[PDB]
Amino acid sequence: ATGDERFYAEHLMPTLQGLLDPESAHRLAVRFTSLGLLPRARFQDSDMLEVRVLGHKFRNPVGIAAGFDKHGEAVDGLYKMGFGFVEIGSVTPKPQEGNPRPRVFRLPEDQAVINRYGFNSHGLSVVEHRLRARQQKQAKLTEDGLPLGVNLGKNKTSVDAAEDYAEGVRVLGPLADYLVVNVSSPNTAGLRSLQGKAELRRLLTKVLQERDGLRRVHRPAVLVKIAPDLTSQDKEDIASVVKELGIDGLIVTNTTVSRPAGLQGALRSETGGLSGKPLRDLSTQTIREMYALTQGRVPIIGVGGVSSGQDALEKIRAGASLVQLYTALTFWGPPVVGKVKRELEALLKEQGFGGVTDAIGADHRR
Ligand SMILES: Cc1cc2nc3c(=O)[nH]c(=O)nc-3n(C[C@H](O)[C@H](O)[C@H](O)COP(=O)(O)O)c2cc1C
Ligand SMILES: CC(C)=CCC/C(C)=C/CC/C(C)=C/Cc1c(O)c(Cl)c(C)c(C=O)c1O
Ligand SMILES: O=C(O)c1cc(=O)[nH]c(=O)[nH]1
Repeated sequence: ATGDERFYAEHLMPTLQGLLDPESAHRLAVRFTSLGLLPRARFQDSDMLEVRVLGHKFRNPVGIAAGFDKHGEAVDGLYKMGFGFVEIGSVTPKPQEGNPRPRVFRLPEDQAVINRYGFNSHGLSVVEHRLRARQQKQAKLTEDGLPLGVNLGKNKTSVDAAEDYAEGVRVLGPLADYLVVNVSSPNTAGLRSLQGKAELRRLLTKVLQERDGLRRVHRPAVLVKIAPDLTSQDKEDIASVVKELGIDGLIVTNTTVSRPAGLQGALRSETGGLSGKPLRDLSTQTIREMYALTQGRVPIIGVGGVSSGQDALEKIRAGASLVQLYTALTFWGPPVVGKVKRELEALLKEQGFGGVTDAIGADHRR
């Protein structure tokens, strides 16, 4: 509706993408966000958008997904952009470079991205100090309805995956409102095998024990982030383990290793995870499945191809309590956040929902 949305989407972003390679663009976006060089978002969040979940108030249900701010450099700039919550990461225990460049690719004709970053990470110690420098500022933000998530990965050469995640819980758990056990990156060999029943149960038991050993004020919720490429068996098993262990929530979904028929981008056959519009409905359907398998009792953060209020509401009605976006930001720029929120509010009113909370899982009750 606004002129700024139009200017960014039709002119500024496509022009700048024509000038800058994907990883240079990503780095500049992080820099510009971190320095607060963006104008403050003018959208005032209505009470209809507030969600209480995971032991926290969320001023609005639209978050920035993991992978944008991998190293916790731009958290305050992201809240300024109008995100209701920020997830940083993935962070690995030791610093690591990730894959050789180029490792990110735009598919403009599909409104999609393919990436194979491979968990490039400053490491736990660097991120720990970065978050400690603003820990009390974050405590106030959280109290004000603006929570922080930290997404944990594992190093390429580690000989004990569970210990990598445990180290992440110990080091960054005390600084996070929620932690994410990311077992769904398509870009680390053997990682997605940790989604299997026996491996997942053993990994999450260890993670939860570590979390429970933190002091009360420093004890985060623990969520598991899952792939969009799971078999029905895999999903049944994850739901079973989640309920057996009392895992606090799920993030649904990561990027897809599938390549849906109809992709037009020249770079469609690059190796990596596919994000954006072609992922959207695969993610929505995964949310729908996981909500049903967990009887609506396990909070879900829905992610994959959200670019509009309709996209957000579809995931909410399928069972998401909160949503995230990333790829839409890369195409449309900062005004997409306000756009999604304004559209979501309008649609909630049009469909007779009192607020976001009333719409969570609504399709299952039709
Ligand atoms: C360039 C890029 C880097 C990403 N890095 C991470 C990561 O480090 N950890 C993670 O859990 N997900 C990562 N993701 C996945 C996103 O968090 C999200 O699950 C996925 O992109 C679907 O959302 P979208 O379609 O709105 O981008 C990344 C995605 C992209 C496009
Ligand atoms: C996305 C954002 C906060 C933009 C602010 C305006 C700026 C500084 C734009 C210039 C850089 C640019 C064209 C970024 C778009 C872009 C990209 O084109 C791609 Cl490919 C990626 C992977 C990312 C990751 O964040 C990305 O942001
Ligand atoms: O670092 C990456 O390559 C990465 C991690 C992840 O979880 N998802 C993704 O698409 N890329």
